[PDB]
Amino acid sequence: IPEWKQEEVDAIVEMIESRNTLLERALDD
Amino acid sequence: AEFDADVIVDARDCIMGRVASQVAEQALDGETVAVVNAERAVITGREEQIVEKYEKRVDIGNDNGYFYPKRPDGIFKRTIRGMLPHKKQRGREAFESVRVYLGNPYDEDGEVLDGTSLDRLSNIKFVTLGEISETLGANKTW
Amino acid sequence: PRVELEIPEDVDAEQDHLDITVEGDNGSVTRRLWYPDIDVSVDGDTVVIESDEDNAKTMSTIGTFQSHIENMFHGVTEGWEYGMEVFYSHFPMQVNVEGDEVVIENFLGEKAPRRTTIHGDTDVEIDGEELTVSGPDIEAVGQTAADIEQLTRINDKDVRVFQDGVYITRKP
Amino acid sequence: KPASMYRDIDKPAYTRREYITGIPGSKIAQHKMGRKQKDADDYPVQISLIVEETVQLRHGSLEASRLSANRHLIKELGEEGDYKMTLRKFPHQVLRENKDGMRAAFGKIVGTAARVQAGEQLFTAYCNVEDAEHVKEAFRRAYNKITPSCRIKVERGEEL
RNA sequence: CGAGUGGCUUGCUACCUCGAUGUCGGUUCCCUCCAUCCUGCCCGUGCAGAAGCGGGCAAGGGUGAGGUUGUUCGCCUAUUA
RNA sequence: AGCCUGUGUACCAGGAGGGGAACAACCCAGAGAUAGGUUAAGGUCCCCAAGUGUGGAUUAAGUGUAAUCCUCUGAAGGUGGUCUCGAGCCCUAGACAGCCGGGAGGUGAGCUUAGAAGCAGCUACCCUCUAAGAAAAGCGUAACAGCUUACCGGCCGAGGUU
Ligand SMILES: CC(=O)NC[C@H]1CN(c2ccc(N3CCOCC3)c(F)c2)C(=O)O1
Ligand SMILES: [Cl-]
Ligand SMILES: [Cl-]
Ligand SMILES: [Cl-]
Ligand SMILES: [Cl-]
Ligand SMILES: [Cl-]
Ligand SMILES: [K+]
Ligand SMILES: [Mg+2]
Ligand SMILES: [Mg+2]
Ligand SMILES: [Mg+2]
Ligand SMILES: [Mg+2]
Ligand SMILES: [Mg+2]
Ligand SMILES: [Mg+2]
Ligand SMILES: [Mg+2]
Ligand code: NA
Ligand code: NA
Ligand code: NA
Ligand code: NA
Ligand code: NA
Ligand code: NA
Ligand code: NA
Ligand code: NA
Ligand code: NA
Ligand SMILES: [Sr+2]
Ligand SMILES: [Sr+2]
Ligand SMILES: [Sr+2]
Ligand SMILES: [Sr+2]
Ligand SMILES: [Sr+2]
Ligand SMILES: [Sr+2]
Ligand SMILES: [Sr+2]
Ligand SMILES: [Sr+2]
Ligand SMILES: [Sr+2]
Ligand SMILES: [Sr+2]
Ligand SMILES: [Sr+2]
Ligand SMILES: [Sr+2]
Repeated sequence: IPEWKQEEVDAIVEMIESRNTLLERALDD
Repeated sequence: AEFDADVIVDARDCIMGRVASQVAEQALDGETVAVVNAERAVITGREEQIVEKYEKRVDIGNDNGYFYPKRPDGIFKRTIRGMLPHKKQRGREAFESVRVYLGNPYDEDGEVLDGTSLDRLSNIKFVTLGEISETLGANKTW
Repeated sequence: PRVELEIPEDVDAEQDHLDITVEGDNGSVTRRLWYPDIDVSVDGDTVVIESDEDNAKTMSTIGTFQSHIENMFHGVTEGWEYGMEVFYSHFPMQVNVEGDEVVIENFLGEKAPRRTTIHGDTDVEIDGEELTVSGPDIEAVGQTAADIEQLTRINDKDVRVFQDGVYITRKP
Repeated sequence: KPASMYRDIDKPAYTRREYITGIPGSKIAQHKMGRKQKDADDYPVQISLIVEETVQLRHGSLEASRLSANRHLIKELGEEGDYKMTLRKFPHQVLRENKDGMRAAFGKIVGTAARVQAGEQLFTAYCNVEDAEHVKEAFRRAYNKITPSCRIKVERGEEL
């Protein structure tokens, strides 16, 4: 439940809106 | 040369001490025993400390004398004598009706006494009588 | 514990009793893998190392049996090679293969030739100031190389000044 | 003289100064070290060296251990480091030596020692969570200069 | 400062022996121990080399002749691995 | 001290027999003769009467197979030899390790100093780009270079670490 990983999955989804697991995470959103 | 053995034991891969204890018990019961393949009998432990003990016995001595055997032949038979009152009539009789051999001079194949077998697959720390004799300096006549 | 090693298509591994033999295009290697209650067997397309015990001492040998077998796989296909270099400061050292042993002459001026016998089917090919030890048995090759370097060992004098000798340059 | 000569409690308590004279002075320079103006409560960590066997420790040994311990604490935290260590025992027991055979053998006075029951704290330090390991090292050097084995026990301290 | 091993020194004890277990030193002759002085093989060096210094394995062999002194010990001399 | 000198008690002395290798006082035991039986201490692989007994675990040193003791040694200190139990933290949102790639600029910070550029000394230690990167944790240089720790990404795939 690392917070920085959670904040990253968000930041990533943010740039997707406008690590690889984290990218695949955001893509899953 | 020719030994009417009521029992022929196969020492191969068998714990010497355990075999000897039974062969003694039987010789005292009147059985004529012939231990076969002595060179292949085995004794557990760390080869290094085992050999130190047998080498020490070879070095002990004096004018009175402490003749200790080097061949697997005698090593084994002396092992048995230490389990017999060989200085008593009944004891010397038992002992003398027991003989150890290198290889197997008989036609039959000796039997394997219960509890005396060693599983090579589950054991690495053990040594062969033949190996000990070779270290002691014996002439590998087997 | 049980580990399964899928054998390379290039190779074929047979084993009877405590001896395992691996053959490939580069040759064959036979080893004895004997340890209390560790059974090694060839189950068709894979080699199996298993035991009912899981103590540290047993686990140690299992992992050891594994690398020994994989090394055999590698040895019979790609093979093993160590590269060595002969170096001298004043006296031209002469390294040569003669028979089944490598002979070194004129080491530090010595009149008597230093030599060492080669282990197994290890090939020691020398070219100029370069040597290449190779073969399928890593044990045999590894030693031969090492032996060659040990052959110029010096204890009497300061090694920092007298650095002549052959050294392993590349470990496989 | 070997400590084997006096490390055991095999004699009556002999401490009455009113009936004993010529008692040598103690070699223990200090019982309170570090910043002795500050309280022990002012520290997050409290570590004590505990003796594991009942014994007698001659003042010569207390000085050697204390010294070899505080010395380390000084070398690692400075001549004024923020720590404080205490040697809580004093050598009350008087020691003799019969230095003429076994005739009129009562020994002449030769020294002093402190009786320590197993489980007791000989020394106790108070430091900040930082220097917690420096004191453990100081004690390691300390129990090397006294007869019994010892447990280095961290009392007040859970930054572990 | 602390922990030990040995049983060569010395002390302590008084267990053995006072219807007797003859001294010290030496000599001669035999066996042994290792805590190794040399020799063999090693490691480190404030190891360039040479010669050293320190340490490890190791008891197979060797460890001698002389001046004072009854001396043991030790001091001294020339040889010596 | 198998020492000297007290005290209480049981023992030897003056106490057999059984056990303890042997052994005045340690264990069982206090004993008329003779006989049968059952135990005690102690023991049951052989010597030597009785188990090569059962369920389970540990030990690899022949440790050990030595109740007591002048008699049976083994200490302070040390041990990633091995087995067992507990606590905290990290981990399939990929941990620990390894290997591959990145380790960037303002800028060789300022100061001192001929010089100093992460790294002689002193002060400070800020912000950019970014998925990372110290005003530099350790080497290295005359000073640079060079070599790496921090820190990030990949490969891998299961426990790891205190
Ligand atoms: C002959 C004799 O008396 N035999 C009976 C005993 C005593 N003893 C003995 C005692 C003292 C001495 N000495 C030696 C030198 O210092 C003075 C006493 C001694 F030589 C010998 C010995 O061996 O056996
Ligand atoms: Cl003899
Ligand atoms: Cl007899
Ligand atoms: Cl084994
Ligand atoms: Cl009675
Ligand atoms: Cl033994
Ligand atoms: K006498
Ligand atoms: Mg007397
Ligand atoms: Mg030695
Ligand atoms: Mg030299
Ligand atoms: Mg000799
Ligand atoms: Mg009497
Ligand atoms: Mg019987
Ligand atoms: Mg023992
Ligand atoms: Na045995
Ligand atoms: Na003999
Ligand atoms: Na007197
Ligand atoms: Na001693
Ligand atoms: Na010798
Ligand atoms: Na002289
Ligand atoms: Na009585
Ligand atoms: Na008896
Ligand atoms: Na033993
Ligand atoms: Sr039987
Ligand atoms: Sr006392
Ligand atoms: Sr201690
Ligand atoms: Sr020795
Ligand atoms: Sr030498
Ligand atoms: Sr003398
Ligand atoms: Sr003198
Ligand atoms: Sr049994
Ligand atoms: Sr069992
Ligand atoms: Sr005795
Ligand atoms: Sr004891
Ligand atoms: Sr200890």
